Amino acid sequence: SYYHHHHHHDYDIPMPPRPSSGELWGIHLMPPRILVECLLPNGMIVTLECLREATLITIKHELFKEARKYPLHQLLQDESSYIFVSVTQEAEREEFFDETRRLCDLRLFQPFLKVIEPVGNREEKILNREIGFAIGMPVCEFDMVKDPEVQDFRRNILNVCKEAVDLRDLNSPHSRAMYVYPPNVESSPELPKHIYNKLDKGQIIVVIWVIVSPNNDKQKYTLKINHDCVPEQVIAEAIRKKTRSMLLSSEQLKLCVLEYQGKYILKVCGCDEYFLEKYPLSQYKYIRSCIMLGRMPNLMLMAKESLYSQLPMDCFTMPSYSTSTKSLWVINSALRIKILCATYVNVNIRDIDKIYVRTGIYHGGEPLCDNVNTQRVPCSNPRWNEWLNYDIYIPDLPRAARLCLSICSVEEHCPLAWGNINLFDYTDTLVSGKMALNLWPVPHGLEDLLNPIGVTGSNPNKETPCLELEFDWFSSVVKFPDMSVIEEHANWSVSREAGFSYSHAGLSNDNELRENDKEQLKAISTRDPLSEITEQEKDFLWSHRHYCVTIPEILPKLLLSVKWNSRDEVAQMYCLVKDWPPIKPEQAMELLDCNYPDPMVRGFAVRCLEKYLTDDKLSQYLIQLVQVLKYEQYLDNLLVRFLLKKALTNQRIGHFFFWHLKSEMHNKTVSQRFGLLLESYCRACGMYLKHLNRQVEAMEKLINLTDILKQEKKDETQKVQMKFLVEQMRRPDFMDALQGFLSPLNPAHQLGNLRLEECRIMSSAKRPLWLNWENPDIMSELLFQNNEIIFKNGDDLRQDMLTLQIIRIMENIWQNQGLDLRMLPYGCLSIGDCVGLIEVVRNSHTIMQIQCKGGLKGALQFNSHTLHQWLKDKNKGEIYDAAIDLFTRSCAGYCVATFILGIGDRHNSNIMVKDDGQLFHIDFGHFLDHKKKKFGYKRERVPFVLTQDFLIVISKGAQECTKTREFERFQEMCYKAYLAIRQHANLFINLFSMMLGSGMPELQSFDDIAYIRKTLALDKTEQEALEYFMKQMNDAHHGGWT
Amino acid sequence: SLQDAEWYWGISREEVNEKLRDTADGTFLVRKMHGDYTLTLRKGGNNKLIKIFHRDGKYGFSDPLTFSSVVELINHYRNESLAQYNPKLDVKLLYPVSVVKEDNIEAVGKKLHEYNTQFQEKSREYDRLYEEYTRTSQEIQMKRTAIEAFNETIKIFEEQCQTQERYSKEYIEKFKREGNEKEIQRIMHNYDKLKSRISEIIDSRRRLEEDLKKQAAEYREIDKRMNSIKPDLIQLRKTRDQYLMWLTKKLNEWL
Ligand SMILES: Nc1nc2ccccc2[nH]1
Repeated sequence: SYYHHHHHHDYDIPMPPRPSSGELWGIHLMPPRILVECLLPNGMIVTLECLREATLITIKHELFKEARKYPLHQLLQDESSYIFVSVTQEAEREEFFDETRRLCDLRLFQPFLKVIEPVGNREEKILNREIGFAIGMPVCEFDMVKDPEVQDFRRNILNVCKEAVDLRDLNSPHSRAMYVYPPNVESSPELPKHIYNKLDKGQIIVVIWVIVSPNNDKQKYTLKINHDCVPEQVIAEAIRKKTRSMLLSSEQLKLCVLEYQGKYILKVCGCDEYFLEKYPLSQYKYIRSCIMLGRMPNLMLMAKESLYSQLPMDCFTMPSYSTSTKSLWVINSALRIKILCATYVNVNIRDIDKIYVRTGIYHGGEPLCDNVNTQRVPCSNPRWNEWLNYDIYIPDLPRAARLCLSICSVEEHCPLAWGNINLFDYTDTLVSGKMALNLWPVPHGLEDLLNPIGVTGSNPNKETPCLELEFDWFSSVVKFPDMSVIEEHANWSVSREAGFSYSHAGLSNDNELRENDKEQLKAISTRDPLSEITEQEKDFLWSHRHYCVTIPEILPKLLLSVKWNSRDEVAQMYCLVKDWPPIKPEQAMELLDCNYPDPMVRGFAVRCLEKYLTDDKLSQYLIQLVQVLKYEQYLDNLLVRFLLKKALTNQRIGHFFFWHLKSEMHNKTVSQRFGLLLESYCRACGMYLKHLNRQVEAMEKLINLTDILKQEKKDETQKVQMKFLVEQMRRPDFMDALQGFLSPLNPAHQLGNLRLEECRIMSSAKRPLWLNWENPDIMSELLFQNNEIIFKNGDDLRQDMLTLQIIRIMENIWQNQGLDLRMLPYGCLSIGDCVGLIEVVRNSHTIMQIQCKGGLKGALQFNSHTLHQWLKDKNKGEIYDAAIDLFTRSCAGYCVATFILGIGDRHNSNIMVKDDGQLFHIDFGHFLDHKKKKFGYKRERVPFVLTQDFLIVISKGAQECTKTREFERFQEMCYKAYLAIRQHANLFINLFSMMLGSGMPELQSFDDIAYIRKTLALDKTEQEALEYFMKQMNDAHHGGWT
Repeated sequence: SLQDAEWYWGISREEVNEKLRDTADGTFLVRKMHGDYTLTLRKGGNNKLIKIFHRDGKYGFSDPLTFSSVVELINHYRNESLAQYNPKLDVKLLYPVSVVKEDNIEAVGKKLHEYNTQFQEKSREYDRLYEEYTRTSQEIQMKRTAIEAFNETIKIFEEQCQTQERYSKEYIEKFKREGNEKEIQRIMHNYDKLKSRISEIIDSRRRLEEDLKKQAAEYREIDKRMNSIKPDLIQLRKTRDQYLMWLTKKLNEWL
């Protein structure tokens, strides 16, 4: 009766961990007691039994005792005249210099060591290993790369390094201090109204602390200064109060204040942050937090020499690794390319009729009609030996031209593999001859036949479809024209236009332009990058290109109007871009997305950044700027040189730069490029390498540990897993590796000793670690005694990272436009393939937890009021009124952000509330309605649907909360916020556009990003968008919103 | 007919492109305050947007306005190319494009669920295999470096039984008599350990290489099956779009 007795004969009843090993080949965790073969210089193999955790100092010392018992002892030198070498898991022969390193930390392949006298007399220099530990591949693997572009990258990039090192040691030791501890500062000194009204007629009480002897006692000096007064002024008033006396006159005070004043600088108590330059106190981030949170700043007076004591010398050292030809515009032919044979096409002959090779010339958009070859010999040994003929003359091929191709199946059209290839090489040379091109597999999202967004170059994986092919030969290496040459062709074309008849200028192309037109352009300019421009508009924009210089911000639109297959047009565009006014970085960043591959355009973009983009603003957008490196054609380019120099100039950027590159090192589309860049940084960054190597080592330990839990200690009770965890953390190597280091979430936070009693595995099936470290600062207490973060091997963190970054930016837009919606973008950082750190927010609970803990004995239904009851219990008195204000403000922000972003549906276990009443979301899942891919169809969903619980709290306990002033106020926040993000909607489009490079399934093509257009109602007028947003919010809640 | 023109939809920028997605060169359809209607044409995997302006009765792209209707203007260009209007548009409006006839309404709706279930079952099979593919790529290249590391290990050991032959046979002739069978037996013992160890290592490398071919074998089979799932996954997706068009909230039950 249930299933119409239909048998499923097929059906038999008989976290995602990826497979990386460590410690020893094929074994996550070496046995505590292990046998290691020691290969001696006299040819003897003595086998020691060593402890897993034993240093090489110990193993050497024991080896030379036990050697004596074996033959040929008298041929051995003293033990000191020798070093250990072995084969590591990266298949390279590593000499072990740091003999304090333990057997389990050498990444051996097999357990054996060889005794040698040390070669490469510069031991200094063969601490490249440091670099290639940080990177995750040996430096020697680069030295053996044939590719001249690579070897050129490595040689030429050192310019940037050498220059940056010179800026550090300019006014040293101050500039070194300034590099290592750059000032943590907001962009604008102007203080938002709502911040300025919280302080006392523009004044803050501050607390300066000091030490004398024996560093146990410390002394407050509670000042009350103007907010906008600088670190120096604050150091005076501290020292005045400190040194006022009955035994000192006024004159005698002032003279003692001058001698003391500049011997000291200001530290933030509790973390490595300092105030080392003239900004208003308000403009430093710590202060402005303290103002918002309702806290009194705790700074420390620190002796400059005790600071400069802790700095180290960089000692940068240059590494060991230190014409007449035919103009493209002479070549008198159309382009042809010969497709030869594909060797590795894996296809069912029963399933597939036959296959061909699709091709196209591209610039991100196509310079000609797309074309294919015949369907030959279908699936079996496909070979075609055709010249494909492209209707474009060789001289019109633009600098950034690319050939994009794919092998397809047959209207049964369907791609098998794909590849792209730059028609010009890094030396400006048009590509001629034969090429092998190993192809990429078609990704999740892309159903299309070709893939022009996709990475340029061949797949480094050998065993893949290799489609080899042939480019024409013009009895000469063809080169791209000089700028001087392009500038003349432009000046020529301009005058040539002036003489054209008026009759002829009646097709698609006066000195004085109409006022209706002069205002149509400024309207086009304001449109978002995804409101595709029409052929009439393109012709229109092109024709008034010289007026377009008056509206700098139109450039993105103008550039897409140019015909990149007409060197006439391009050459002139080259002369416009030459000296087009700089534009705001938020707008210039569009020009480094995949739509603008031209070198001159991207150079202009970088010139905008070089002027305007503050170190604050750069480190906000650093994620997108690193990703955008994927769309650069060659290794050496201006963007790379910009970013690298900033990284080496400012250690806070340098930190997140390292991790964002290091993060993606597994992804073979960028490994080589990012590895090469990582090498440069690591070579030039200074002492920070030693610090990074410790972060890097700590994370490799957490990876191996969680890898074991997830794979072998499953089907074991929490109790058993937790014992294993604690057991391992007590071993000397883990103690060593996991104690003295800086948090990757924020290197200002030192992580001290582990408190294993507060360390545990969370309940999740991914087996996250909850870890706890003692804050080893002198004033731990004044900030936080413990510092706890979550390490999660399993989930891909970068979607969340992006969401949180977006939220961070929404807040900043809101706040700095004076309207206080309090978001909590907790810290998230991917450091690997599905490995990461999440910042713990203390004193916060999921709604669900709040509902348990206040749920009666008899489970007849959870009470809507318990959230509100729980909140009252935490906030009594006048405190209450502002706890509801916080909840109302935070709930409104997260409602608007969430709706715009289109995040995973909210519910009781991914919504969280803090004791003080602040609400925030976690675990966002898929961010642009990616589960609409199944159906979607224009869902335009509300993911945060305020149930009663939320409404009750908003309207302080009232019944029928829908109809209060509390809730009218709320709605007007939501409407004011929605509109504010809508006016910065260009930015958010561009941020998502810049993330197409990353392999995030949620972001595969520009129509993934198109969701944000619907949700912000960009095609509509703002009045309609207000009404749209209301409608959306009404239907989701069923009443309330008109 | 102005509104009941097959190709006139009347839709936002987004759902045009999703209807234009994965069609051939020449395909079209027709679509605020900027002008009036928009001819969105597809050319070689890219959408060209052409504005239609309506003023004193006439409809058109720019100056040659002598077409008395929206439906007028398209019939001309379905026959003819757009190059004469704007030079570089040498492509006609060839495919003016816009399933059981189950006039039942509810039974079309049930089929939408059957296909969408199949599609969703299919999308997981594809996703499973894509991850098996990418694991298998990783497991292979670790197998390769292991082989290298093995080979480099062996070189160090082959070198070792060489390194001893220099000094061990310097000791035979430099004495011989003193500890003849005594010292040489215990030097012979080391040597026979050392070579059998090389023999174990070589056998270990071998044993990985046979696993690497079986891996590389499975890798092909995964790719093979991905490539056979892919075209089905399109046509299943494409039928689901057409059923869902022919219908058009309530739906979300069927999806
Ligand atoms: N400012 C900033 N940018 C970040 C990017 C990733 C993780 C933490 C971060 N903090």
